[PDB]
Amino acid sequence: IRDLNELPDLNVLYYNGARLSLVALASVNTELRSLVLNMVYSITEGTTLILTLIPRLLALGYVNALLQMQSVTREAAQLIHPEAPMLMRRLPLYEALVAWLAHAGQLGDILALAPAVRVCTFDGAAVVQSGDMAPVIRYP
Amino acid sequence: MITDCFEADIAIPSGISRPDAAALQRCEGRVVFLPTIRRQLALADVAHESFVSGGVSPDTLGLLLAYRRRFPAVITRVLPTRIVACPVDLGLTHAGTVNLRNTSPVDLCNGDPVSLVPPVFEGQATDVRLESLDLTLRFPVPLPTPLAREIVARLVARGIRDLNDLNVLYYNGARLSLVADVQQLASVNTELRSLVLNMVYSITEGTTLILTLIPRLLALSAQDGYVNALLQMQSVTREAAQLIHPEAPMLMQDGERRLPLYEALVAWLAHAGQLGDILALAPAVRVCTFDGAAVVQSGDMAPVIRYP
Amino acid sequence: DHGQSDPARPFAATANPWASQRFSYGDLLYNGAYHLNGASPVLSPCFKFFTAADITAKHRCLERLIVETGSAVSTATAASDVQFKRPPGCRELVEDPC
Amino acid sequence: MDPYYPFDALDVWEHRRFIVADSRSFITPEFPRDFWMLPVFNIPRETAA
Amino acid sequence: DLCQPNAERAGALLLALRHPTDLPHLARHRAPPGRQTERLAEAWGQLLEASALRAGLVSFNFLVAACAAAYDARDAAEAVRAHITTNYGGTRAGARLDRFSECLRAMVHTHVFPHEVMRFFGGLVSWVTQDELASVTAVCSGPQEATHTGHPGRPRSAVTIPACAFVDLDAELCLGGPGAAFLYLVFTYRQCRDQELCCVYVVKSQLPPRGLEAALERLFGRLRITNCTYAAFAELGVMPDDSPRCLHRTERFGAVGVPVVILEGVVWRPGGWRACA
Amino acid sequence: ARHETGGGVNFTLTQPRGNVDLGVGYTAVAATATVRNPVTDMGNLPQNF
Amino acid sequence: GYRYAAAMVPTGSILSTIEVASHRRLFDFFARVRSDENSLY
Repeated sequence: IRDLNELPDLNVLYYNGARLSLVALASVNTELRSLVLNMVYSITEGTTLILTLIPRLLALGYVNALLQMQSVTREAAQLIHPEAPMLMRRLPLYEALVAWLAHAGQLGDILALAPAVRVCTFDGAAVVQSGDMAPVIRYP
Repeated sequence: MITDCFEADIAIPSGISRPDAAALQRCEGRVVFLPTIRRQLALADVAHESFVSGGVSPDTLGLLLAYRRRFPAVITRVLPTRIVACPVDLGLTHAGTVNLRNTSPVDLCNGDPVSLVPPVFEGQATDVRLESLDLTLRFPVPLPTPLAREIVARLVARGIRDLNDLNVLYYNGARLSLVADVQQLASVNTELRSLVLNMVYSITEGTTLILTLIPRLLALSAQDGYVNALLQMQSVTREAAQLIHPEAPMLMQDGERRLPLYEALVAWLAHAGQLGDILALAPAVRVCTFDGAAVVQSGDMAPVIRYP
Repeated sequence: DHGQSDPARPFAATANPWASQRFSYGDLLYNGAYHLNGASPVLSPCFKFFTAADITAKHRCLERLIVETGSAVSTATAASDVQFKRPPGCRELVEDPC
Repeated sequence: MDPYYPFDALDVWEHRRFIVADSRSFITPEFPRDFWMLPVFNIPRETAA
Repeated sequence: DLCQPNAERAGALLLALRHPTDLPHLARHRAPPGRQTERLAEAWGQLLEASALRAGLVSFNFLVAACAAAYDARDAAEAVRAHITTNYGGTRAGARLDRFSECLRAMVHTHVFPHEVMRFFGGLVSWVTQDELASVTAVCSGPQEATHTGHPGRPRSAVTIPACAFVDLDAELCLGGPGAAFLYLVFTYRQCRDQELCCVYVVKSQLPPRGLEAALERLFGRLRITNCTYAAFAELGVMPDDSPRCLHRTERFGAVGVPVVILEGVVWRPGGWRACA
Repeated sequence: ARHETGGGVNFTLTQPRGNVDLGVGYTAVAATATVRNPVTDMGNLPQNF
Repeated sequence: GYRYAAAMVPTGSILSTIEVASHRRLFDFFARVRSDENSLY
């Protein structure tokens, strides 16, 4: 996202006291660009349906008092901080939640990265290093 | 076997006319919701009479919400005295291969997960009624999950219109519409509450860094055919940037030691990526036919592997 | 106790004031109790001289003490590059006069 | 005459044994405030003067 | 250092840990602005200097007394603390207790949460100790009661949990219907300015894991108002009985009797964690 | 004890035993004869705190 | 607590039959076994 206008850090990860280098880059930024165009899009049509529906209803019963008290300096401040550099025929406001939930539930299956494999080592090392082989089960 | 299967047994009552007995043997692989994981139950606990609330029958949008408070079990063999069913939530079989049945008008592909849905379609609400026992049975409909995410997305969105068409789908070139029906306003308020809690929690201080990049997108969807095919004809961001020029706060509170965008993505996945599972129920089942084909057609059995 | 003689060489109380006495210069550094250099992996040889906890702990049986100082467990390691305090896991039986 | 507050109200669940970060509340009587009279000090009939 | 398979008998939970040197760097980034990033680097640094008086292990009964200052009856939360300072291998484990709980109270403040570190390891079947270390054997998947314990004189082992962490949900909601019962680990968080508590609970229920967070809204919405994650749970295993069976005895951990809930016939199936911001 | 890994199958064998030392008083002596390579170079390496 | 190996050869037999849990107060050591427990062996 930061190449689409980076950071001093975020090229560095630590795991098991060991350093990772995500840089090792011009191909990678072209490679993963289609996730970026879907992650940028799914938030922008996400956070503009909220911004166009909370001022639409503020439903009066208990949903009104529960929301803005929980959105007190959390979203109601963030609404007017967005609506400072924003604003408030017929807009197709209800036909887009269908198109948004279908897209947002589509990336949830992708970016979940479900584990297919668990590791129950027996008579061996608790840590399997790079290049070595690890015993693999997933069923009890 | 106790850990491998778990053969939950619905007992059939005594007085059954042989037509109503021959109806249940036609329900070999169906989906049956259990309230507990007892090994001894009765059809009265399964059927629609156990499903109805106090005084009020639930509509289709509430019929989802009392599925996810139960245990989906697949019938495996209908004996003359009882019904054997295996719950999905524990573990499917020894070898892990259960035969379902497409009650849907929609075929499946291999590797499609299977989310199940009430009889929402038109000309489809088929309830096997046992007149000798006075029991109807709502057998739900297995679907490929991008239909089951869109079918639940049509029912919530129609419910907000009644707080002040949409009922037409397409899937593999087949036009299919679902039943337009009156909705209980008590049930729609639960779905309405689950949006506002889950969408606001996905908003973080890093999201306003992202909303500055909206005029980049409309500058970019005029160049890529990919992004021009991405936004939509019916998008909102194309309208909320031609009226709106956003800008960010230029410096952040301790913005160097912490990552403002990275926490926005993680918070977004935990609330908006999850959101398709919060409204509907989970796809705990997929299709891996061994040697037949890529596609199991409608009305035909499909083998099943456990699926997270 | 520096109001007393020295069991080794009784006619004096100590060879150094700067070391012997509690809160001397030395004990401030090398008492494992104060836990000063505990960070660094490098062995500190004198750690067993100034550490008050150890000596007070050991029993006084001579029949017993002998048998153990054949099997005593070294504080150092022989796989070290420079020299190291022993990793918590490993053990080497090394007979200690000291 | 309503005192100023930043927040309206909230709905929170609290278990008995697991209470953490304890707090306290405020007490109002059980009779209607029409029976809770305005404060009065009787000035004595005469002054030491 | 931290766990003792010697003092704790066969049939307790075990919780594995990550590597400890990633802790002082990840606190510098995940912390919200206005909190002390250099608290976890010094609180953990005074436990390596307290346990010397490396992905190790922490057993379950050791962890109860550290979070004992945030449990209500508190009579049996102090009974857990009684047998730890007197029976665990290590000089002043109670000094480690007020340090490892200070490590735990440094977890929540520095935003590196303790549920992201604790990993379920199996239940105790046998353990072989030595100087400074032990070879712990466990059951990462399967039932409990029929394991080759190692001693063919006693090839049995039952699961024991102290009564401050054991929370039913069938009696509290009048759910008297029989059926198979599930087991869950539950953490509670409490984010306040230098008033932070920890609690470890082991919840038994007949509920689906999809139908669990509503119950965490019901009991643990109290800390939700003060807190935006407030709970973090994980599956533990299944009681396969149509009538799940519990017992309530006071076993003797050395010379101290602690009220211990006995679970019977547990089939271990692990799972993952969950956040609820 | 049969516990399979790596596609293989492991057989671990164990023979439990016991030892009592039935001598009273010292029954064994260990004398040190010679000296091989002194391991640590006897150097001058100062310490850094 | 109770020696089973002596039960394989009883001294005499109990001729009266009553649900025993009622009189639990009367006994030093008492146990109910549903079918079989793994301790017997």
